Amino acid sequence: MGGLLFSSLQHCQQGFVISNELRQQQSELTSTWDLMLQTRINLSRSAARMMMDASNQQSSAKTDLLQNAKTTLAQAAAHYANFKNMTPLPAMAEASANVDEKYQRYQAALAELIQFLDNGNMDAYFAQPTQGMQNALGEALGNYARVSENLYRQTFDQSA
Ligand SMILES: c1cnc2c(c1)ccc1cccnc12
Repeated sequence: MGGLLFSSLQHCQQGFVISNELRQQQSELTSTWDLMLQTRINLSRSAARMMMDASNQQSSAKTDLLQNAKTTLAQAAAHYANFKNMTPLPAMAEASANVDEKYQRYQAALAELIQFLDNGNMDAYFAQPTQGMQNALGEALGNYARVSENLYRQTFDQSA
């Protein structure tokens, strides 16, 4: 914004300390959603290959699309672990708990789907209610985003 933003160095610096945590927290969450979606996509392209069958050598249990799924899923929980390590801010603590809930469920879901397809079991792949659990975490993360956005807005002058 521009002009008259902060009452003093104490007020500017206070707003920096909150915004710099917020930022780091949000970086971790953003990278965790992003690698869970790449994992879902990489399960999808595996399964579609599976379903074209006749196939070509090894495709299902082993070979490398599923290995890719295993890698991006194992990078998303690492970012979540960095998130979980961080100081819960008072203003963010409900949002953050609601996030862990749906995160836990969508991680587990994703991990399971990897084992279904590694077992070649396409009916279980499709039987799992994956999208409801993906969306729930989407809504929890958009709920965190909003609450971070309000906390962030209170750090500088309310008048533009
Ligand atoms: C570098 C990065 N962000 C900031 C500052 C400096 C200083 C103040 C501040 C206040 C609110 C939010 N972010 C910042």
